[PDB]
Amino acid sequence: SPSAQELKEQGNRLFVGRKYPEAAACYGRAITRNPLVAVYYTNRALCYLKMQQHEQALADCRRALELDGQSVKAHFFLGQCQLEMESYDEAIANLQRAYSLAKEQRLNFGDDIPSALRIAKKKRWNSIE
Amino acid sequence: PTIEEVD
Repeated sequence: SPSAQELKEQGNRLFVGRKYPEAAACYGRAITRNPLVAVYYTNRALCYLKMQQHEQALADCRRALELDGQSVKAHFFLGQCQLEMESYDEAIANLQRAYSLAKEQRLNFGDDIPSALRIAKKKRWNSIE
Repeated sequence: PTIEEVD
């Protein structure tokens, strides 16, 4: 019987191997063991985004955020999800929030978040046209 | 150091 962290790492390894439904199931089993861990939900939310399941991804972001209001990835995955759903204004504010939080937490993702922000703003602008 | 990655 695997542990919650064992299942999370198995999920992680499947994700890296691009096996998104398999990984999402592993995170589910992690959650069964310990439902109070934000990273299990943010990890699965990223699976759902890769699986085109935005509503599920949205729901997992909300579960994570209720556990950890400071989660940079929960805000970033939420904004990415909203971006693909064409909720442009919400998407940008959540990407901006992820940026502020990471800066506050001295987390280094290089130019990733500003890069995603430009992409999101470019898309909203092009969409307006 | 990559944002779109699992933890």
